[PDB]
Amino acid sequence: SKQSWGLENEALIVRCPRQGKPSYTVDWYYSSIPTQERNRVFASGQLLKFLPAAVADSGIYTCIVRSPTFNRTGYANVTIYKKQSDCNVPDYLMYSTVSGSEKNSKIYCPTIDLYNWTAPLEWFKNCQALQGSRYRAHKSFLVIDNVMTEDAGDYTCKFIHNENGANYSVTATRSFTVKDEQGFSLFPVIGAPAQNEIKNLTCSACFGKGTQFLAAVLWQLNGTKITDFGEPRIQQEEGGLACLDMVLRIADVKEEDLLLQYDCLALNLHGLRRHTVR
Amino acid sequence: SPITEYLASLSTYNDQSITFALEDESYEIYVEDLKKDEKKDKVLLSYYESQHPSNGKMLMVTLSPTKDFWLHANNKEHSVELHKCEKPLPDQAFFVLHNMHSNCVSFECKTDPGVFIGVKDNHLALIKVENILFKLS
Ligand SMILES: *[C@@H]1O[C@H](CO)[C@@H](O)[C@H](O)[C@H]1NC(C)=O
Ligand SMILES: *[C@@H]1O[C@H](CO)[C@@H](O)[C@H](O)[C@H]1NC(C)=O
Ligand SMILES: *[C@@H]1O[C@H](CO)[C@@H](O)[C@H](O)[C@H]1NC(C)=O
Repeated sequence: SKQSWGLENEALIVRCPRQGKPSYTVDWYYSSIPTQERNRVFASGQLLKFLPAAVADSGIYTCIVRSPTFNRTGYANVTIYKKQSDCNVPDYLMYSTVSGSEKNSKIYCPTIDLYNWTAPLEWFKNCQALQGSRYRAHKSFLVIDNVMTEDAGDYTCKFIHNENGANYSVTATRSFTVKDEQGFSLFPVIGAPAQNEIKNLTCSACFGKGTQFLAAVLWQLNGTKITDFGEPRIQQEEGGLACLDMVLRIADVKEEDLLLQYDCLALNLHGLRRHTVR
Repeated sequence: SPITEYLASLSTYNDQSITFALEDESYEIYVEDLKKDEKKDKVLLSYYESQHPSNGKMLMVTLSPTKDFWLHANNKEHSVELHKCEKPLPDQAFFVLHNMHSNCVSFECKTDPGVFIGVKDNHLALIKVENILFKLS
């Protein structure tokens, strides 16, 4: 059961929520639907098509996929709108997308996969057709190399879905956000310790320049986190440099503490680095 | 025995979100553009250490979409499936991580080489070898 939307005069294809194959066989219903070409609204396989969509067409359109070792069934909540000459696409179309300055350039045109398009498409930032050097559009996306914090805005792409040779107009809009700093990262590096003996202990490792999706330094004990007397116990901290640290704590030494490894670890998406103390 | 476990959003090269849906008996997995401010399905990546090297040893991971379910990789059928299995997790639940540019990752089957979770016809499937494209959040 998945929602879908679009304007009047525009083509809209809608995929059936429960998935399956060609030769698995799908049916659609409104409020028993044309399988090919009742000339405006009809359904080909998993794809409910509206050519073009009108507001009257809003409703729930249920669908059923049949194996027949099963009949899976799933619905499409659907709404079609009147363009308001606001010139500003209202907050309901698609979803926000970020980028670096020159550091990431790419805005994808939503839902385009659903449609049949052999052409180069048009982009518009807040009712202003893009052009020139800085904006260069290719395939299904838009590449902006110029990007400042100035390219924040709602980008809308128009393209054409062609059916039997009938051309229809489709558009989609989404917001674009510029990432303040885009930093790098590499395999983690443990400043402290080296492989070494102690006889209050600490581990610091360093993962890159930026702010990491995933960076963690953590203490393992005999290669597990959890074997316990009242101690060991683990504690953290935080400081264009990006590095993390974790401190062990042990108040009272005991004998067991001689045998088995105290393992500092730093991990990343790049992988894991471990050091051993004793 | 995972080393750490964190939630992250999943998304493709072209920025489609990978959503999960559990009809609680069977399921669906979507690769599709969401609506602004619609929250994204977060999945638990649990990170284990492969002896697969790097520079060192690179991680693998298992993804719980939710509440005691994981991503099982179906070999001959080139598919991703969802399983319950309280039991200690099997080899098709595991994926060697790979990292090229930032956050941009691909998942290779611990069991059978050169086969990655990837995307085909707007569905999630397995690929034998740019269509293995995942961002995290
Ligand atoms: C759906 O499949 C069932 C059982 O597999 C089949 O017998 C039936 O014809 C289908 N649904 C209906 C009521 O048409
Ligand atoms: C898709 O577009 C091609 C060329 O634009 C056209 O020839 C074809 O009929 C279309 N496919 C269908 C059947 O929708
Ligand atoms: C759109 O459809 C019309 C009708 O046949 C066709 O003549 C035209 O070339 C199509 N536009 C393009 C350039 O794809």
